[PDB]
Amino acid sequence: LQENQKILAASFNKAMTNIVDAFTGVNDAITQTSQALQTVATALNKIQDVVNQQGNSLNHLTSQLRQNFQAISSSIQAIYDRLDTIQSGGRGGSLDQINVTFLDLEYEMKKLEEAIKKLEESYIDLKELG
Amino acid sequence: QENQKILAASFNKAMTNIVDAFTGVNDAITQTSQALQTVATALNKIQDVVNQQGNSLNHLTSQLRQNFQAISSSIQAIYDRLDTIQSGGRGGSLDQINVTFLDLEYEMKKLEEAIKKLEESYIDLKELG
Amino acid sequence: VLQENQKILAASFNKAMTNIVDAFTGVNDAITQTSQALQTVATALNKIQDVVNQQGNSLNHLTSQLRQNFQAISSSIQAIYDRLDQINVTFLDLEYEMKKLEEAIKKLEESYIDLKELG
Ligand SMILES: [Cl-]
Ligand SMILES: [Cl-]
Repeated sequence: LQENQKILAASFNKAMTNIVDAFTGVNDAITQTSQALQTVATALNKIQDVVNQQGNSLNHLTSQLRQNFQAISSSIQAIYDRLDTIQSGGRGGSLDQINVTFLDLEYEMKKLEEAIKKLEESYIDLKELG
Repeated sequence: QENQKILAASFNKAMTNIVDAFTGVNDAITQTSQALQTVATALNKIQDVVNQQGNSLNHLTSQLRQNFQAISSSIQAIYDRLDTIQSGGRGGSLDQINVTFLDLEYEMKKLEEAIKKLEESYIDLKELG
Repeated sequence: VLQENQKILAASFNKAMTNIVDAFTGVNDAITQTSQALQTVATALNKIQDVVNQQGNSLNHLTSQLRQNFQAISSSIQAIYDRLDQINVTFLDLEYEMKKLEEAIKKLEESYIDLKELG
């Protein structure tokens, strides 16, 4: 019976070493998942920056265009007034609003940072275990 | 008998710690899943804004083309009235702009499938302890 | 008495081992699916960059044509009268992020539990 107890003790100790190895892997997975998610966060911030920049450029361009056409139309009409013509000199002078939208990922970036933090609180305490 | 009770004690201690470690795993699965779902929403919003901006751009160029045509016609009519060899027909056109759109439908489907399978992987803590 | 307790201990150990290998099997599936999810996000980010940079190019090409049309129109008007801003398009470059993301995915896939060693 003494032998049998030595065997069970041998099994238990071998199993623990493997279980510690397994949980070490798990900690590596958590670390790498966290890193990956942090990289995705960065990419998302960079996307918003460029997308919002492009929206601002579009808005500013449209504003300038509207002024250009207004000035041009004013000039053309004044020329027409001088020429005594029945033809219309008041076309091409205006620009409709084009509905430029913007990206705000504030809520999403915040939740993503939050999950990253809580993920990093999931690490197994291996020293306690093994 | 003495050796047995120390062994049973080791086993119970190990089980407590193992169940605790798997609890950490389940939390990690939950937070990974939450993170991916949040990324999914961000991707959807990015697509909406990118496609809106492509529509705004097409809509702008469309109006611009009409404005340049009307302006060019007026200038040509003035040149015709003035009896001039100088060209009144320049600045009247816009070349095609080539606006493209984003379609993440396939990616969104695969991401959802991966999130659902992730959430099938929880450890049954009650079975274990 | 003593043998009876020893059988219960062996039984407890085997049952726990069975449950532990099943649990780590789940862990491996979680690793697989997290990896898949991240590769899918990666593809999405590449497609976003493509469409964003194309739209930036279109905007530049447009602005270029516009400056020329306005110069021509301005010349025409001035000639009739005689007879009588920089748009900063930025571009998205995720190359560093894509490289780090790929590194994390590869290393995550190096964390699989060896179920055979455990079992
Ligand atoms: Cl994970
Ligand atoms: Cl055990």
